[PDB]
Amino acid sequence: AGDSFMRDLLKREEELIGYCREEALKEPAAMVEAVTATVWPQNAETTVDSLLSQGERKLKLVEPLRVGDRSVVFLVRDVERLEDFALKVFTMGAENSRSELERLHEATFAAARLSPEEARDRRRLLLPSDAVAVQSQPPFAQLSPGQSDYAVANYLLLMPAASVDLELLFRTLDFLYVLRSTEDFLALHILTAQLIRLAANLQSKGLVHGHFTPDNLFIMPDGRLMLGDVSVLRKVGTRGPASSVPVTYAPREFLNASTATFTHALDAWQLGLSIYRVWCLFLPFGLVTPGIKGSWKRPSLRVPGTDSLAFGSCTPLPDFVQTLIGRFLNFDRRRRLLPLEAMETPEFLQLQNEISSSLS
Amino acid sequence: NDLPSSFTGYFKKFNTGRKIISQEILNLIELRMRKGNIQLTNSAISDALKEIDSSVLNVAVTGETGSGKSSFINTLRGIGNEEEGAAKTGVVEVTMERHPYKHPNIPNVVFWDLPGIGSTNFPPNTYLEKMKFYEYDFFIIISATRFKKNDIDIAKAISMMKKEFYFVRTKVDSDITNEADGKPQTFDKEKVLQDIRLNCVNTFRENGIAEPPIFLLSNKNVCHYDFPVLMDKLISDLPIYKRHNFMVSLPNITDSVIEKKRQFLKQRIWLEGFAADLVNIIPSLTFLLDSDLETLKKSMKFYRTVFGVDETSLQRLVDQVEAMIKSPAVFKPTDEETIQERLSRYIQEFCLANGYLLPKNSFLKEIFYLKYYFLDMVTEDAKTLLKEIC
Ligand SMILES: Nc1nc2c(ncn2[C@@H]2O[C@H](COP(=O)(O)OP(=O)(O)O)[C@@H](O)[C@H]2O)c(=O)[nH]1
Ligand SMILES: Nc1ncnc2c1ncn2[C@@H]1O[C@H](COP(=O)(O)OP(=O)(O)O)[C@@H](O)[C@H]1O
Ligand SMILES: [Mg+2]
Repeated sequence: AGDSFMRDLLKREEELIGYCREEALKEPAAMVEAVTATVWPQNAETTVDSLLSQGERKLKLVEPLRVGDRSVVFLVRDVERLEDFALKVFTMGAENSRSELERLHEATFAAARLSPEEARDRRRLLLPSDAVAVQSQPPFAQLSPGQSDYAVANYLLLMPAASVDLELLFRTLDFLYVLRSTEDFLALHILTAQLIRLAANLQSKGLVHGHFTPDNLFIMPDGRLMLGDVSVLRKVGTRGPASSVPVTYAPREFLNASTATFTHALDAWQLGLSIYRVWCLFLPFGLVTPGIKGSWKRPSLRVPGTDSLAFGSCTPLPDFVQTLIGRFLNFDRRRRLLPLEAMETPEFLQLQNEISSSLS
Repeated sequence: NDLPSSFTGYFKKFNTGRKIISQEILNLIELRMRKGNIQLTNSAISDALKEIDSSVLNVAVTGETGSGKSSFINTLRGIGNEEEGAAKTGVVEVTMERHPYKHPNIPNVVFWDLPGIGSTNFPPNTYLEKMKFYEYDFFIIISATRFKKNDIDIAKAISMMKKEFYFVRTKVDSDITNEADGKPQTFDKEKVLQDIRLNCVNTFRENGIAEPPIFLLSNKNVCHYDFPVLMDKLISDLPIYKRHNFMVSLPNITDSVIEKKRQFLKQRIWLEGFAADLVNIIPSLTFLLDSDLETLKKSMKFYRTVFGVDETSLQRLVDQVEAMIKSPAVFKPTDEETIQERLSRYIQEFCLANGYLLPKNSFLKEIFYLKYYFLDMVTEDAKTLLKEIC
């Protein structure tokens, strides 16, 4: 902590974050309403059964939190447990076909082996608490009552609720840049160090993620930064579909075949992109960054464009941060700086020391 | 009560720092006057007015694409963003070349829209050289929303050269709107402005740059925030001889801008009157040659344009607008009185209120009391219309 600073900042800007959160629900209002009406058609509570060993629960809707490309995430309450959760609800594409959701379930709940309490108490990876199905309806298959244009699968994922995801934080700062005092700007230093340590955690476990993106990076109520989407975790060096990497977050070397080898350099690249966005809000290299002003429109690195790393339109940033970003964003994948090694560099040691000194 | 003393003494009635000629030139004129060679005195004055009129002002505006550079330039020229001659977004970044924009009424005042350094491949010092930093009277960094590394790299480079620049934070109206909408429970407009201003001051300090003049403003609401104080600061930094041309080019955004313009023009009339030489006859018993009458009509047209009550400005606001003010009617003929009769009436009003401005038995020529009267009339007209605008 570190974490304490970030916790206090979110509390200070709670009203603003809340405003921007609600603003982003406006465009997909139809989707949000249709999904809400499917899961809570009549009562404020829906009774659900665990697909694992957790038995039966009643989930009360508090409010919608966020919309994704294939989902809506709600804040819900298990009143009997006196516990709030994020509940992720999936729309049916096929992007979330029944088989894809069965596979997502198995990968998700296998990920701890790749111990649930321990991975939970270590607080780097955001693990789901449970997977549930609305009572008396087959799991995975479409949930009734079906609403037009928004079929919902009967498979609901229960997780700890983050305070904010980094994508929403960046969208919030792009609306009103609340960092003004010298102290305020420590937030960007802290997030830079936290992102590096998060990636280093993956490297130490010999795992690759490949979805290390702001919408999967979460500041928790205690200020801890965690990484979600645990189902994508793979052992380093394994092969898999390249399409599973978001295209704007894919290194150039990942855009050349349908199958790819998953390497630590992949996450090191994505780490560089996320640190760049901390200081810049938009992605580097002109890559399209939806929801952010100043973004250009380059669809991916295979489309010809500006390949030199430019910082001119960023918030002014320390030279040691610039250096680290530049090394994480080396186009030569074999020379690309990895995060464990990054933490030993003079640049990281300087970043750490000035944060500790500022917080002392 | 000798005439050279009366001449110099007029300028001492004006706010210090707010004169249109230096003490040096004023002392030169006071001296030639005491000599008594009227040609020599007339020349010194004519020369000073020549130096004032021929002064060119070059104003550089740099900043990120979309930061408000063209809007700023258009605002200072009193031109709409969609009107003819307006600077537009996108062009400089495309060409990566600076583009001049003359003030439509005072073509000696020139604004230069500079491409953002990010639109070029020049490092800070190379950018400043390629953009001819040393040729500008003012070098203004335009910045919207939040600091960019480019903004600071440019400023630091200027700081290193032991030179100076102005910093203008645009779009503060948008900052205030977003604070009010996003954080209504803690919203304080004054407090927001102060918070942003202090971020600007402190950001320069933290980068080892001497605190520059800093102005928070909105191109969409020119009569508010820091636009008038920016105008005051810019005039005050100029060499004395450049002040007149810039002052008269300023948009008539507040009463205070309008009134300061009047004060400057009163000093010009005083110089013009002494250059034309004083007479030994009261103006309330004189009349005007046709040459004088033409000079007067042209002086009225100039004052009207300077204060934005010329016919073209009225049309951009017609018989109903003219009817609101006095200046359009002055030269309209009537069977009721001649133009000589109307103008003598004006002298009576002026001189009854103000006196003859000189020691006994000495007078300015009638035309200069009339210029004073027209100047007062036009400035009131300017304020009257501004209130309708506002
Ligand atoms: N609300 C607000 N909008 C502004 C202000 N200044 C400029 N704009 C708008 O911001 C956009 C970019 O301004 P512009 O002058 O064209 O930027 P330039 O690229 O630096 O020339 C335009 O839509 C302007 O209308 C301001 O002070 N307040
Ligand atoms: N536990 C959680 N707490 C808060 N927000 C979450 C949580 N899980 C996901 N989100 C947010 O919900 C949105 C959708 O989640 P995501 O996993 O990206 O689904 P999709 O595959 O539909 O994009 C994202 O903005 C994400 O940050
Ligand atoms: Mg997602």
